[PDB]
Amino acid sequence: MIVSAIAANALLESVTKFHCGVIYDYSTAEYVSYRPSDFGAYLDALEAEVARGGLIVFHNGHKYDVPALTKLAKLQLNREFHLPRENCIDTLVLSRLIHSNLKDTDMGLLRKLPGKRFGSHALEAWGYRLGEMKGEYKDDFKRMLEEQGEEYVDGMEWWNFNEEMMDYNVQDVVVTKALLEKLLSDKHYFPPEIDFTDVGYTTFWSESLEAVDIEHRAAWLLAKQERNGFPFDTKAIEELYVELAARRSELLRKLTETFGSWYQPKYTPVEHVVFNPSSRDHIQKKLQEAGWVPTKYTDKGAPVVDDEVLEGVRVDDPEKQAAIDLIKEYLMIQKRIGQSAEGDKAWLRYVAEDGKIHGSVNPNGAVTGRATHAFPNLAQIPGVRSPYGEQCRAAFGAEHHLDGITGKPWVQAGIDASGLELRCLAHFMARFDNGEYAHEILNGDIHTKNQIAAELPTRDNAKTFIYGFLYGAGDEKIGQIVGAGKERGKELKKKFLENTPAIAALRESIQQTLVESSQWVAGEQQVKWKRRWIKGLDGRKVHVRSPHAALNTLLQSAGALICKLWIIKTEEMLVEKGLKHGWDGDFAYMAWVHDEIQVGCRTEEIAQVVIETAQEAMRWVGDHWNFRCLLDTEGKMGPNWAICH
Amino acid sequence: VFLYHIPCDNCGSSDGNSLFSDGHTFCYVCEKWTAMTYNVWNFGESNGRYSALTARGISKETCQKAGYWIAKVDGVMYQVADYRDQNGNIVSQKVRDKDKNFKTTGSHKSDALFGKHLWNGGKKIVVTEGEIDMLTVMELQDCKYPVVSLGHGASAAKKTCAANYEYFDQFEQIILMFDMAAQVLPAGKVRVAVLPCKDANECHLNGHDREIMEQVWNAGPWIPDGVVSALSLRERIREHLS
Amino acid sequence: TYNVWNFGESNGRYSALTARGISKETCQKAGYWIAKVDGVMYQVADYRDQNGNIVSQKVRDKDKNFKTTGSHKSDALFGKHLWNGGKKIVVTEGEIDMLTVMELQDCKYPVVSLGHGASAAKKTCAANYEYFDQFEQIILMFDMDEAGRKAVEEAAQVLPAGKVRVAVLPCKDANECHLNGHDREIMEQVWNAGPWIPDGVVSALSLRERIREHLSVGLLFSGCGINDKTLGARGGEVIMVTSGSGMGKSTFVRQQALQWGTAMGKKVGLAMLQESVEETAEDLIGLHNRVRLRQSDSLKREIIKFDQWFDELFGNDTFHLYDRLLAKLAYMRSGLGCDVIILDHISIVRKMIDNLMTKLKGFAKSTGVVLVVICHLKNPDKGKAHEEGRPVSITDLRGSGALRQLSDTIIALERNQQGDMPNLVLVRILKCRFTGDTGIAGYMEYNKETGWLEPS
RNA sequence: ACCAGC
DNA sequence: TTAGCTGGTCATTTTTTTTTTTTTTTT
Ligand SMILES: Cc1cn([C@H]2C[C@H](O)[C@@H](COP(=O)(O)OP(=O)(O)OP(=O)(O)O)O2)c(=O)[nH]c1=O
Ligand SMILES: Cc1cn([C@H]2C[C@H](O)[C@@H](COP(=O)(O)OP(=O)(O)OP(=O)(O)O)O2)c(=O)[nH]c1=O
Ligand SMILES: [Mg+2]
Ligand SMILES: [Mg+2]
Ligand SMILES: [Mg+2]
Ligand SMILES: [Zn+2]
Repeated sequence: MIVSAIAANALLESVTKFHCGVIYDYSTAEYVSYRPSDFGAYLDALEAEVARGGLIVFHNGHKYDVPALTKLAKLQLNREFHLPRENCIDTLVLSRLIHSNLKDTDMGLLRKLPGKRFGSHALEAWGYRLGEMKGEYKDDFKRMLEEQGEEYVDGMEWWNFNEEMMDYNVQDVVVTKALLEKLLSDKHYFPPEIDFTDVGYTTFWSESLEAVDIEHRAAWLLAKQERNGFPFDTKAIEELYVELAARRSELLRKLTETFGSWYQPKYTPVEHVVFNPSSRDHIQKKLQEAGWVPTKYTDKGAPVVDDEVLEGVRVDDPEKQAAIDLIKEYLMIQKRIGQSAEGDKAWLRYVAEDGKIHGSVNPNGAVTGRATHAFPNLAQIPGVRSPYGEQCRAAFGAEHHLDGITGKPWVQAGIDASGLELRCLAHFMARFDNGEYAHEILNGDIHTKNQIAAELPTRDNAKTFIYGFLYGAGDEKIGQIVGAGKERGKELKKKFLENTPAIAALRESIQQTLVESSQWVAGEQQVKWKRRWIKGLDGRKVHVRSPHAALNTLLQSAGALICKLWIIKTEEMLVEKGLKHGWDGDFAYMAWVHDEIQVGCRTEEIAQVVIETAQEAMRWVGDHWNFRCLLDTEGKMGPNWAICH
Repeated sequence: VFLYHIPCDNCGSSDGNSLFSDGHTFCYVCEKWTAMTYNVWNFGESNGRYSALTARGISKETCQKAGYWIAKVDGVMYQVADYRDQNGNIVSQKVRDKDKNFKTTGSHKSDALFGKHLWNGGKKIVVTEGEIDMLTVMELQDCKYPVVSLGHGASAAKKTCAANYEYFDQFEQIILMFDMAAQVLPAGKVRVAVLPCKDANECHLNGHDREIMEQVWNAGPWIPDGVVSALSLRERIREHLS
Repeated sequence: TYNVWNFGESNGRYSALTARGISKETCQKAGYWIAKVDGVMYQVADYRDQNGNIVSQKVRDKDKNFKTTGSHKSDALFGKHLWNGGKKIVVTEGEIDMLTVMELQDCKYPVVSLGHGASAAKKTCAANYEYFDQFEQIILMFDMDEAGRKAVEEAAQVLPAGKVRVAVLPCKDANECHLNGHDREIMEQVWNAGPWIPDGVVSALSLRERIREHLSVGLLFSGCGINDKTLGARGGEVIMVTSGSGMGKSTFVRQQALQWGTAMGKKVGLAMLQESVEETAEDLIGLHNRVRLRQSDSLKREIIKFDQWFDELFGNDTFHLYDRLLAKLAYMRSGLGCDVIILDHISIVRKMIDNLMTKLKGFAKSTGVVLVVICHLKNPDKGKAHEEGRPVSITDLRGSGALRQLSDTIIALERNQQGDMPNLVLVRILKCRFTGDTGIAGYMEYNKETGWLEPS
């Protein structure tokens, strides 16, 4: 087992040059350094450690470091260099599962950290937390150039090689080794009956938990689909921007003549301030002086203003009754513009040269094992029920990738699971009601018949209501779904509690398992805990934030892991079936939002093979962990991500 | 840039106040933000107020971000526009009123541009001839895209645009709004838009502002006058020998 | 500017250069240091005479400005006082290059540098001839630019002969090759270099394979001879056509423009300034169909079948006519993809002609387009004129004399106008850079009925 | 405080 | 006594022509 550290010139998007690299070994204890001219020797050392059957320890190695080596070894000296995924291990993917909760334990330490490093899994932040940090390269280089007198141009100091870079690379691999010893000094994930610094890739993976293996496979696959990208159409979103940027410049002209300006106190100094519809103070004032009473006081002196009170508002003047609808449309158009094209993290500021969007996906960002999406967020674009939704999802298509050998577009397949957490509930409470609840879910659709039984208008409203009732609501927040009062908010709770009297028994079981005493304060809550964590489906200590969200962190943390294994198995069957992953093959993953997957493939027969084998992968997931239910999915085929929603 | 949330101290919230890399905090509940003449006119001396223009249409934040402020000195109304440099310091001023009493104070250079102290990287740029059309484009684009304007008029374009060559070299596409023609800029980069009105404000005040924005993102490349190809000349050869 | 900056009155400190690649020992040996005056740190280099007295400062700031502390002499080299002899020196272009050479040679070789650069190298290398007598070999280390090649070419007259070699570099200069790790290729360029060989001195040893290459085309010309001698036209060449007034320059270049758009199929961009656009197209239509058009009244109205003769030759997008001019020609090269650019008259476009010819030469060097430029001749002071059969010399170029120093080939035409027959021209090649040979190419006749210069 | 997702 | 998990938002210096006289090969 060796511990390697790299340093190159730029990010993985545009990297062309190698600068330095340090290797430490666990059998000779040698800081074997390398130079810019020793890159062949560096690759030979890594290939020797692979060929003898060992493990290479990087940090952030799956996302950046290993494909940087595969790119540099090709485009600098013309040689193929691939590391097998069962040899490379990471110490960031291990940190995101072992220390999954830094924001709730990092206070009391901020005396150590500067303040910008609060809750960071970066390698320098663990240098500050382990009390082993000797300077920083960027600060010392900036201080050096200000001491010489030449300017500091762009914050790009990895242009030229020097000797301080090697020293801070040595300190970097020191911090990586001192992190690895603590991360392997854990006992719940690594049993203390064997030393993990001399075992092979058949002992290290399969003589420990399954959560240490599934997380590395997920990080590998999600880094690969991050490197693939998402095909994007630019002209069809510039047409949308030029369409609805000539609408908010009419909804203000038509509206400031209705709602006039006023003098507001800044001898009494006044200023001529005009009506700004994006503010929620000007609309509150102009509705206060036009004859409207809120009768809803969230704030202690101000009302609440949102889309559910701008519908139930009536005034005397019949012009303002039409003006309020234009105010709501103006707020919608403003949010649409700021998301699509004018924001700091807009869509048109993260399009590469080849017409694709690369978004970072953190596989373990939530406390319940749910992935987060950032820079930009491709799990937050407007759906097909919101206005201007289909015109925003039609640009995010897979038919915008014309093929590089025949000049033809591709086909997209999208696969969604059905009734995921609601069927995990029937898994978990099947030991109470003897499994006569997990038979009605398999007998026809669940949400449609729930809508029939509860006389909700839409299936989406029934689906919102059932999880709102299930994850511990109050008396009003499920009466608000239909708009009625707390009388209906009580009778719906009684109706869906007296049907299956096992949810309260399961909740009492969770309360008797986790909490033992909870003292009551008139403004707070003081609880003596017994077990703050919950064993998940693969032994991972899932952290619990509040004792009334215990059913939540028991259901969604067990629902995310079956999707996380399903996305791995549905390519482990496709590669073994005789296909090729990537753009130069037959299929490519594009995006993984919390439930469904979006894959793009070359022909319709390959689409049919993928949409067949997704079912077999999901059934193998359902058989591997011995669920008491029967898991099932549903797939669609199309050109873009508006039919394949 | 956004980092995380801190608990606020005025409104008492927990996830309302946000911390940033610049050092300032901002709450979203209580909305509290924490931490010639040769005479440059002070903003507080001549009673500088950030007012708006009603008959043409310019919001207050555009005048706050562009440096176009109204003075109430000596009982009259002045519209002072400031010119800045790449370091972010006040260089010169221009005073415009109803009688067009131009008072150019300070060291007015031969390459002065309005709106260059905030915008250095990008792909497109819109170059206009005045100050009202430039603020109109900043109103239509919400003050977030690189738009500059000539501070010397559309008659001396061969001096201001020619002296600024390395500044316009940093961009990929330059789109002009002069007259509805310059060759000192490099080729394959100059685009000229065609408006059905006099300028941008005539399209803004008559409902043609959509045809402003359609000529910003879908402009055409100027093909310099008279370089007519031999194919579109049949009528001028038929009438010549007849 | 004021006085020689002492290190006590300016807080002098000797440090290294991290971002450039120079340690503190090299700047300590040379005398390069940094002062703290007026807040901004100012870097400064020291100049010393032959004795060793402090005579000049060079002050540079973080924004690349120049500040000479006083009277800057011409015999002051950066690195001159430390060495007073040797067998091999290395002449660089700047001051950081000399520090780079001292760093990569462990302070062994006598290495000097220039104090002016590639702009005033002649002034600092002509007056320093008495210093270069005590040396045995000189290795020139200039930039890989156009100005560096101009400096190493124009420095061939003020240096001693038989001792100075020139080295090449793949970087801009030695500093980027020091930063990119090319420390094994600069020593082979210091130890081994190439001799001068200025433009005319070909040794007999260097003909081992050139005679075999001699014992082994481009755009051809129409009408007899010419392409047999100058081997046709190439990319980047500037062809000149000089003749007397009325000798047939426009007809010859129009025939060359017709046969490069109907046979070679290349895009040809015309520019006629002597006439309008409604006449040259009619002349091309009359020239293609073997029947003279603009000199017959009945046939101009008899054919008006005009559209057939129009789209037979203008059916494609081949030709591009024209009715400050360098932007037009740059659009004709880039925005249209033309291969041939013809300029009909240059005198209507001393200092103006030279600047215009340098600008056209830079345009033809950057783009790589076939360029034909037509000018006129002088007025002879004794003898016959150029219209009765006097051979055109290379001296008679109308305007500032430098029309031949920036061209590549010159073709002249002579015919006896007031004589026995005016329809037998003589073509004379005056200068060819590639082939070299000059003289009479061939003989053509005009054939008054048709208009084609057929050979005879 | 608001909006969007799952 | 509390539907939940995330993101994203705002701001003080040498070129052609004319015309008089002294001397030199060549056709
Ligand atoms: C809508 C919703 C879902 N969830 C959880 C449970 C859902 O199963 C999962 C994804 O939601 P959905 O995919 O929208 O719902 P579903 O999969 O049960 O139904 P179907 O696919 O047949 O249309 O996330 C919430 O926690 N809160 C919510 O508001
Ligand atoms: C060469 C040649 C031309 N001509 C004709 C062709 C033209 O119609 C006319 C004159 O030739 P042109 O080519 O027209 O003369 P030009 O315009 O190039 O001259 P410049 O620009 O210097 O003023 O003479 C003959 O008759 N016999 C010949 O041998
Ligand atoms: Mg690293
Ligand atoms: Mg689903
Ligand atoms: Mg002519
Ligand atoms: Zn607050």
